[PDB]
Amino acid sequence: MGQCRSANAEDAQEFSDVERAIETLIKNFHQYSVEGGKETLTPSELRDLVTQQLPHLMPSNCGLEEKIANLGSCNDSKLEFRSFWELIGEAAKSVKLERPVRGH
Amino acid sequence: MGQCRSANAEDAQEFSDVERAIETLIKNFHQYSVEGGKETLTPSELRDLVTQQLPHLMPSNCGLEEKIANLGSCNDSKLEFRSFWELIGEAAKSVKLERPVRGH
Repeated sequence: MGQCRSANAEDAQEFSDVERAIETLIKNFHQYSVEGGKETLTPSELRDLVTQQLPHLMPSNCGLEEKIANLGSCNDSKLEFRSFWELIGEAAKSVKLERPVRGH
Repeated sequence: MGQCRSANAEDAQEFSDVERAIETLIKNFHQYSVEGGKETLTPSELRDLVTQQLPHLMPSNCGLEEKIANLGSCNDSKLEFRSFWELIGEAAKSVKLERPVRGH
């Protein structure tokens, strides 16, 4: 892409374990939002990032179009960076610290 | 029952670099929920992890108490793992990648 790249905040590592972890997820929207124009994602690059990033959560064994069907109800604002984060709020129901008798 | 600490994916190396990072951030809830019974949270362990582990994300010179004031509207449910994840949504309203088009 282009003739230049940025370097500020592009590794984010002066921070604590949790305080770099949240940036490590947010980075992964910014790296993939290239045809959603950095303002948003778009469904066809949502489909492409999921098959690379989520092998333990959501492999190509189902149609990733089910994830598009959950967030695609916006029409004026479209898939802003919170629409990436709300699928991590779905991931954290299936991936969190492996506890004896996991909850309730 | 007991004071054991043991778990799994405690080193995490097979996952994608975002997929390890959801675990590595959410670990910090199951670490600090010490009065919270591993499934809920309380304002003192909230104050304590925000001063030690969000030293860039919410400084003492703003008052830590503002991040208790965010969760302070909900009481009938008690606190939840959800109530911590609801706060990280506001961490991402402060923290993004340092390129143009962060939002509006």
